[PDB]
Amino acid sequence: LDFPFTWDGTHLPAQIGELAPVVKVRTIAGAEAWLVSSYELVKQVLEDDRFSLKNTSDPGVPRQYALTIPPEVVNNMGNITGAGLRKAVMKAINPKAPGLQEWMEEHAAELVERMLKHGAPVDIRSMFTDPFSEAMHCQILGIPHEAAPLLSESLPIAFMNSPREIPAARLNWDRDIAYMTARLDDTEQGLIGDLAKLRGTEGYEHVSDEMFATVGVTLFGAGVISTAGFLAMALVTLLTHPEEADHLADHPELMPQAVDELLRINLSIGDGLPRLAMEDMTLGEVEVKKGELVLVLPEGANFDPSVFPDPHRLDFTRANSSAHFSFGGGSHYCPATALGKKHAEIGLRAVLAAMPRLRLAVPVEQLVWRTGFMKRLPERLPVMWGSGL
Ligand code: HEM
Repeated sequence: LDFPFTWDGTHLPAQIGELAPVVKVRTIAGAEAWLVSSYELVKQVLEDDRFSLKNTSDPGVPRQYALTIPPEVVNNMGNITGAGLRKAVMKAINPKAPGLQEWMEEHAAELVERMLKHGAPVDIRSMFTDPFSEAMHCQILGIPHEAAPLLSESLPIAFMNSPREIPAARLNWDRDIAYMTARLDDTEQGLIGDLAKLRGTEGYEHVSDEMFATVGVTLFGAGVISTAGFLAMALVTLLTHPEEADHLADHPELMPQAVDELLRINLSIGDGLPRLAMEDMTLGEVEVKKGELVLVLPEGANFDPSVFPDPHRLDFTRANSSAHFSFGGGSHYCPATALGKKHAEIGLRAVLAAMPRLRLAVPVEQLVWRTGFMKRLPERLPVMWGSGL
């Protein structure tokens, strides 16, 4: 059995309902892995640090797909440490930072006004989900918003899931590190301004300029692809459930709970969350050997009908929506869940408040699904909307 199963994000792959909780798969890099897909066993793996994320990038171990970050930088990740580093990052991704909610509300409103000026149809990825995600990451890093197009150009290659090394990935990595290194010298605000303040002070002698830049580049990359991927596929969910989208547009007070259910039902994760077994361990009816690759499948857990009865139904009032695994779990639980949810709430409210009776402008089977990539994503998402308010 080959993994992944399909790049089509219109509905849960048929294969998910056919998997045993743990099954042997062949990865894109050609290695063997244990695919874990029940809620109980996804929870088990994610909450047990003997399943190691850090060790999945060790030289020689079985791989899901090729590294896209240069191996010498990957190998130096464990040395990027400091009370002030963790502090700087936690502060930058806090959605309560003064001005940030106001900035996101204005920028979302402006992007939606440009779609309305253009008229239907528009590609809501290129006119909204992408620029709204890219600009917010420029805002929290403290760099100019004109960086968004330069840095974003790397991302369709940087998050590829390739069987082989990707030459473009190194060229783009070096170009992005150079840009972020330059910003350490001229940036006074946000994550980069904070990192510049630590550089050449006590406790930070062990952090190179390259290592400071690495924090900027990887946080920009991770944040932008997670938020732009989620928001595109949250719109795909809403555009395949038009009567629910119409209901949410009329009941904006629902938006906090709606985002939890959109996260639970979301199909943007195109791979598995990798972990390396650091000991012999039992996982349900399977015996995992030390050094074996485990692939956690969030969509398996999230559509497990023993936890989420009627899992294919989009139900904004679903009581346990917030128990999903779309932000992972355990030690590596997304640190930016507060910001990802607030960003989605603001973006989706701006779209639904201004574009009445929002509809797919093409038959759902005429969407073009990105292949060979960490996220399921439609290449374009053409939409139309009715008149008036
Ligand atoms: C809806 C938006 C987002 C989604 C769905 C999402 C999802 C995830 C998931 C599933 C993980 C776990 C990966 C694993 O266990 O292997 C993760 C980790 C992480 N996310 Fe998020 N994320 C979102 C937004 C963001 C944002 C905005 C940032 C940063 C600005 C970010 C930064 C990170 C980082 C740095 C990690 C790694 C944490 C670690 O290794 O301990 N995420 N995210």
